[PDB]
Amino acid sequence: SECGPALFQSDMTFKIFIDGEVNGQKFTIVADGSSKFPHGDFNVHAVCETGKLPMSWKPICHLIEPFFARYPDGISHFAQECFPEGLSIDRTVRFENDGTMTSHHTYELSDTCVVSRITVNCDGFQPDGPIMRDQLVDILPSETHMFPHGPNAVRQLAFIGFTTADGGLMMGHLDSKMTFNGSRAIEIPGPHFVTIITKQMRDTSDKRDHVCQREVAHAHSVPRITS
Amino acid sequence: SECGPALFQSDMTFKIFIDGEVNGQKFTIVADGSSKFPHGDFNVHAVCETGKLPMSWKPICHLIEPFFARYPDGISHFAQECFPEGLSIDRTVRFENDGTMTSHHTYELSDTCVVSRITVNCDGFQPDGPIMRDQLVDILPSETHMFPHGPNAVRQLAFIGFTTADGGLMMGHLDSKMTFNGSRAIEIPGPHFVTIITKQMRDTSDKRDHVCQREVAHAHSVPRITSAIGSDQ
Repeated sequence: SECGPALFQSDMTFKIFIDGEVNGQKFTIVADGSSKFPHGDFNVHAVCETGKLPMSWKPICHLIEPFFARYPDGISHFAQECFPEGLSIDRTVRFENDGTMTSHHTYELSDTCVVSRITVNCDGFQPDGPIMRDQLVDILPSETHMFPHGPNAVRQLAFIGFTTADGGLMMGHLDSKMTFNGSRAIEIPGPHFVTIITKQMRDTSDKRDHVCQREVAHAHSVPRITS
Repeated sequence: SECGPALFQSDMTFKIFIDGEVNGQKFTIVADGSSKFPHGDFNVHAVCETGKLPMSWKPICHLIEPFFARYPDGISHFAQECFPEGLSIDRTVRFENDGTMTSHHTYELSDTCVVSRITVNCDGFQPDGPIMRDQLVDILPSETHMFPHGPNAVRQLAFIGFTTADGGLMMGHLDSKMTFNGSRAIEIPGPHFVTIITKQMRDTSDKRDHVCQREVAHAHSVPRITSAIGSDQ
């Protein structure tokens, strides 16, 4: 009644604080955005606070809101079920022939705004590769795969791909776990998919290092077949 | 001058010979099946010729026909394009907390029958885990991801999941390269997806160790989004 989805029936906002490093160099991001009900198509503005981000903004796409994915009736929406107590996320994305980003995320809801703090360590990145040299152009869509992971968690597996300036491709491997903070016995959804489409663009309003990003996310399932 | 999808406009059949080992134990499988036009929903019957298969049939699912996936107009069908010259597959499926299968596949078309030979090494498997103990029940659907891979290849990435006998899960990681065995310049499709749904049942006619398997496979794409609702770019 006033937990889970019931708390996502109106328009909402969110705010994010990221504390990071890449190959030793530190950085800080703050961001804010919003999601109109019925959700699933939303936007975020982000800025680097410490000056110029020392790596492509593109791999940050997934740090700058699973509870704003839209779920149809018939599939339990774990990330929305986690409230009001909140949730955490532990995530690794490993880039082929390049480095790995490991992040930890906390989410709290107050009123109609969800606040996140994230620490991320980006290590082993190649100084000459497209990430450190800012040569990533588009973000490919993903059909991310979701699985139940014990009584209090769900796991997300994905292939996250980026096109490059010379017309090629860089592949990332995402493995992510969402854990409910409370003791309450929420419904763990069974195996399903979440389709995620993303478009990041530089905001040349300010002379600050800042980007706008839009996301469409929608969960679905696939039927069995008989013999 | 007959090639690619032109060669797939009728009902077809296929035959597979698999030469495998799992943890040093050699085995042999032979399969056959058919696919009716317009393809995308098709069957196979397989049998272990060396007696009793020493592992679960479940992970053999993807060894026992990409060219029978159904593609919509607007997405080039790489596996069909590779004919008449033929198709090779190199593939690895690594299972979490368990072993890795490494396969080499070669496919050739004679008439309306696609013949294939596969070699597969299944190594590092756990003798007490659910593959070696035959405790896998269902095959989860996958939203496989396809990508261009140079001028003569495509790469498939997937997660292949199985349910177990006590109601849990076993996850596999699949990485597969399809290569065209010819020199003509064929179209390499852009990123897209192939949904695959699979159902395997033991066939309990006769004493021989065999299974029946049905697969539904369809390609789809996902569109781009513009920077806001109602714009363009």
